[PDB]
Amino acid sequence: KKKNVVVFGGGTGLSVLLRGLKTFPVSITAIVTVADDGGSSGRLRKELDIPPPGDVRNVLVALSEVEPLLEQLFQHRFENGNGLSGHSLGNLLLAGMTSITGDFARGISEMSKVLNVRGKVLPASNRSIILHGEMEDGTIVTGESSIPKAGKKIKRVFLTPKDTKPLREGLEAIRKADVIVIGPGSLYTSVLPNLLVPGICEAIKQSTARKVYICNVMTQNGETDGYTASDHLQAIMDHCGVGIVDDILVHGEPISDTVKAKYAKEKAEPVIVDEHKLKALGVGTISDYFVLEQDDVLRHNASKVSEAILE
Amino acid sequence: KKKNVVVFGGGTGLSVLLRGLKTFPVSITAIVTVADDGGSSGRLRKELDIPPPGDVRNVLVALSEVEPLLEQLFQHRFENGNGLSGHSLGNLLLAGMTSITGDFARGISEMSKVLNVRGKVLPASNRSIILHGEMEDGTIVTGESSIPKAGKKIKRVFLTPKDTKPLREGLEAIRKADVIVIGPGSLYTSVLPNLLVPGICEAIKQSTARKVYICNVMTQNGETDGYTASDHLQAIMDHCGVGIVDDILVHGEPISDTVKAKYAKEKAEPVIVDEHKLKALGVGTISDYFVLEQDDVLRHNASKVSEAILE
Repeated sequence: KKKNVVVFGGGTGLSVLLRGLKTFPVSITAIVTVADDGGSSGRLRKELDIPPPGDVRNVLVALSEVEPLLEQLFQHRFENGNGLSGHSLGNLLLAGMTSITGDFARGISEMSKVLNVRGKVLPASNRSIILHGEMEDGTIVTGESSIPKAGKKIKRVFLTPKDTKPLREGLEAIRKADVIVIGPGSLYTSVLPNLLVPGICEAIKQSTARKVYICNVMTQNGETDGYTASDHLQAIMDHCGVGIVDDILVHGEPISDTVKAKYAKEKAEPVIVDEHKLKALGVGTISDYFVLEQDDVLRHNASKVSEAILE
Repeated sequence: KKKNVVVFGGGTGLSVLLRGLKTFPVSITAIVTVADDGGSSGRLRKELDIPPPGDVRNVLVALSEVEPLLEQLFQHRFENGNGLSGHSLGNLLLAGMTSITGDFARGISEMSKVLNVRGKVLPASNRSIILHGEMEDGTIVTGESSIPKAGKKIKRVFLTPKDTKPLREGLEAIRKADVIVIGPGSLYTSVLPNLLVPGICEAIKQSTARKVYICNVMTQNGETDGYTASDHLQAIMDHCGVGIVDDILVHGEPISDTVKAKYAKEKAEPVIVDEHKLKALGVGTISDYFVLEQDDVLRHNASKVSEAILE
């Protein structure tokens, strides 16, 4: 009752949860990855020299409290203009804000006020980060969006520049935290590039807060093929060490044959839950029906999940 | 008792005046031109198929009431992107809004609320307009921005499509107006293409309101070379007819040799005030010191001007 929550995640999965988690009596601090280099965000960091804003844009909208009209405007994506075509008005909005203030965090902060955000959203770092991936067979793929495309098995990921630093408010928030949520989002392309910022795993270990890891429901082609729940947990323990996760929240129910097939048409399978290996890794298991279909697509159901992670 | 004022102007001059006029005890309605095809606006109307927002953006920011920080964001102009470079964030914001509403006017309406606009801003038309100039040598030059670039003399400008229509709010505001203001803005590329919208000139003649025409201080290369004050008035009557202007407002003091010189390097000379030709045309003349040097460039000083047009 009146808990401080920090969420390390990325992608659509994180916005879904955030749109729900905010109606609970919890103070949210969402630290967003700044390593993506795909799509609009990718072009923007290259031609504008700023951190990719895409993920922050979506976290921002999810926690926003404004008219639908304005929310659509912020989410507007241009269809034509070739050079403008593909960009998200919210991305360009954020890009312009960080130019003026010359500080990405500060820009995100100013946008929060505009969007009337309940809480705080911080970038994992105030400068661009590059995601690199070492494959099972030693091959190195550089670039967040290129890793999955390599079609190989990921062995380990790492950030660059090595001297990358998190925001003070970041470490600060992890301290005051009552609960730390690892995820939801891609294991290697969103959750780890967040956690891997220098000082974060460490800061999290020291925190006395309860750490809940929202494990993926589906696998991802070229990233987590064949992974079970423990395979995910393992990868995190390997990159961050023990005491980074206390309980792992999983979807322990079946997935419809229909949804299962739509994903299958994408080399994505349900993430099997090995209750035993999980208990072996020393973490508790929060298992329940934690998802819901949305036109043959699975989303987390923020209400249920938020309730769970809040004990 | 708020006095209702309607303003037909364009460009920087319109923004400058508005910024000051809004502080007086009046209710403003600014009908903005949508015939411009140059720069960022030209690019947008071409690839996004919407009316040019630039001129509207400057009126929106001018009558707005937000924090300086937001006001800059709106006025932010991207420097790189080579497909994004040149574009104004405020133009794109307006473009995005109009895409969502499918209505330029409505889009503008929504942005007013966002920007807390003190008054009503309306586009001359809800669809794009093309400006054409009939030169002295019978030739025709199409496109607002190619006209001055022709290096010839303008005999007359006209609009396309012929079936272009104003907004009902426009005819309405003119009816209810206590004062109608023609200008400031370029005679042939800002004011006339605005007035020339079907129904506008007529609606004005029928209006029993006071009609003040703010004449240009400087001439413009390729548009009004060598034009005197009366040459300007003449063009307006020759296009809209009599009963369109009651009094002409002109800067009757000298301009500094310093300003004069800078403008000279642009083929821009001061507009000589022919007291007699102005009288022969049957309009009163308000002559005072209505300008001020702003970094050697000439602006208007809305206070002094607003005070005059309000009698």
